[PDB]
Amino acid sequence: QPRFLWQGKYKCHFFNGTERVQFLERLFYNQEEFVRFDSDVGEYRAVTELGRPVAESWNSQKDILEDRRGQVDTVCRHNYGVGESFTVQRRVHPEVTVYPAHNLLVCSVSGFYPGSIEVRWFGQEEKAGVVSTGLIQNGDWTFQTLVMLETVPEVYTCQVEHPSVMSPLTVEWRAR
Amino acid sequence: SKMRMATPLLMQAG
Amino acid sequence: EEHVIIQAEFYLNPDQSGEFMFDFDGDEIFHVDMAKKETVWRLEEFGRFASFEAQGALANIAVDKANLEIMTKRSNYTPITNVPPEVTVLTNSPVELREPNVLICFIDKFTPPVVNVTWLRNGKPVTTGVSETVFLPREDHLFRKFHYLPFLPSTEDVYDCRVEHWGLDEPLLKHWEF
Repeated sequence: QPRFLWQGKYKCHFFNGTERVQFLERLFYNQEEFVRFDSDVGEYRAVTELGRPVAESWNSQKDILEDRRGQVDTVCRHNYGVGESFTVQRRVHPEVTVYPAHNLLVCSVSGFYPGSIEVRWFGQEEKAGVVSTGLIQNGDWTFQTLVMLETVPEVYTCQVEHPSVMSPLTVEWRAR
Repeated sequence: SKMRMATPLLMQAG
Repeated sequence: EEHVIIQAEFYLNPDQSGEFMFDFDGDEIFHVDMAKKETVWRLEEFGRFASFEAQGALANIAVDKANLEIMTKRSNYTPITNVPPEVTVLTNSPVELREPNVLICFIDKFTPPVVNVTWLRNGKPVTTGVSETVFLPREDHLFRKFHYLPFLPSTEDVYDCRVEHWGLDEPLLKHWEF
């Protein structure tokens, strides 16, 4: 059976809190973006042919433009204050463990928030040959990452720095 | 406390 | 770039299905259950610090339905080009024998936002303690979705996530073993 989809995306982009804020409205039909309101331009602009008379009608209305131009303050800046404490200011401790996976040493970092994290292998720290699976978003306000080490090979230590933990977390490893 | 939202615009007046 | 909040809403015909959610830096803050007229916080604690009137989201989706119906006419009833999902079965933490864990079925890069996801243990379907997210937004304007199965890892059990989509010629079944 035929399907028809509408998508509305109202994005509030914050650059250093509520100092620099942009509001971006993008409308989609069957996945294709046709029209958009960028606060930096202050008017609606067409993306495809369908959005041409759409942007034409809205831009010709002073009341529509003033409403869309004020979104940065009435919605964007207001919502930043409402959610600040439980989103921007959310801090959850990482859970660090070390295990081997041929030689390749793994440092498992789990359940942390926010995503910003420093993971270093150490006596002297090694910077070359420390492959990572990358930052993985679990979809539940936690992150997980695995930071490997192409070693041959001594005690190996994984050092983790995060905004939640005050002192750097460390986990040592030795084989038997 | 109250989360706000952007309202969609109507394309036509019916 | 410091923080991004996206209000993502959709309406789909002829299914007459709509969704409304808030996204903060790739994570869901809340969504509105259209059937229950209810604001559903991704973490329960969020509803203690903030509130959202679900009625506003339902009136937004009515406007989305009206605008979709106008846009469908203007395109001369042109339909969505279906994109099939790529699906992955994984755990949120390292798996330990007989240690409570959560299997996660990640259904990604698909459209329209309609799926039939089933969990099975040793073949038989399982609905015990299972949970799921709504249709979450992607930057390529396709959808992603998480399905969760709390489980006690064993060396004998076999798990599968079966996903049905219209872009798939055959229903996808991704296998998971300890």
